[PDB]
Amino acid sequence: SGPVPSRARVYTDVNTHRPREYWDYESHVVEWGNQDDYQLVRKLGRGKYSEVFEAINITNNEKVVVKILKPVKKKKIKREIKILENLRGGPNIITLADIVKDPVSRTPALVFEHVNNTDFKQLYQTLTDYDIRFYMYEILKALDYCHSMGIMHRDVKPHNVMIDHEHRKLRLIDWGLAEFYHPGQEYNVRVASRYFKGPELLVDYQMYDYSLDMWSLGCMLASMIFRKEPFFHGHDNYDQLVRIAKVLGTEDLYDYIDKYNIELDPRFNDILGRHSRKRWERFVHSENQHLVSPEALDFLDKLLRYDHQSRLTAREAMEHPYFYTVVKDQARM
Ligand SMILES: CC(C)n1c2c(c3c1-c1c(Br)c(Br)c(Br)c(Br)c1C3=O)C(=O)CCC2
Repeated sequence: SGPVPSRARVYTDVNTHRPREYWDYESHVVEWGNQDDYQLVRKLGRGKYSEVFEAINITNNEKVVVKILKPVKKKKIKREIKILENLRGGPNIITLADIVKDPVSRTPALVFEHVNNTDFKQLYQTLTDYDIRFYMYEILKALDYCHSMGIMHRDVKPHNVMIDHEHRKLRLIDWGLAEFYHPGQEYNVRVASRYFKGPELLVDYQMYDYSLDMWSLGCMLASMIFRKEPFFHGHDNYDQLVRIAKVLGTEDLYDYIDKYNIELDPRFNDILGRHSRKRWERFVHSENQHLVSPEALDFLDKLLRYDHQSRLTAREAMEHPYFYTVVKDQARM
């Protein structure tokens, strides 16, 4: 009788307990700023849905960053703006300063407070063991905060983390795919980038939750501690799950599919075949030796679980021994 329903283990009713205006972004009326307050200085980069510029607010002569959006539905613009406004001030969350429209073309643009143009993906393959732990913990702070505010990021990956390494500061960016979690709601499976998609997306299970982000985080952790970019290198959507199964084994995949009564495609079953689980230790080499510890492998094993309900929450992750010294060093700084 169709897929079994699912609920988030933590922060389940966070949005129910808030006023409707908190999460009803379609009803929200956007109050647009003045684009004439901002002059673009130079280009910083670009994405599938935006172009990113360094800019100056000439009313206060403050440096800012402007993300000019490509054409998308008004609903999605309103969603991203509401989410960013709701998370403003959160630990390690980018800070929206303004929203403007071009006077002529009416093209919308988001204005953020400035941070260092250093992408985590440019640094995370050369980190010390302790730096991997430290920056993982800072990402977790962002994820626990946004989940506690009822929001799933849904595009966690190295490219969406910015690092100011001199100040050991970190920001989670690119909230264009983020959504509010509501229990019982079915969500689009066309989220996250292929190498970071959780099994729930790859089997088209729509009643997912914050734990999607925890899978993506595990994929980042594995890539860093084994120096394999990406760790699960699928060449199409079905191959992404084949590659996962060649590591986690097919037994726990079929148990997951049965648990939620997921109806897989007949010959997707044949494609998956049968694969034994590999021990995590099998991906360690002489080069990454100093980055792999018992606690790292236990932590990774507890993030990369097929059953989304079995993965560590962000707070459970932050209390894992892998961060023990990290936590003690955060109390003295
Ligand atoms: C990697 C860089 C070019 N970049 C990208 C994005 C964003 C940035 C970026 C930078 Br740099 C800075 Br500084 C700030 Br502040 C902010 Br906000 C952003 C931001 O949102 C995307 O959203 C997707 C495409 C790549």
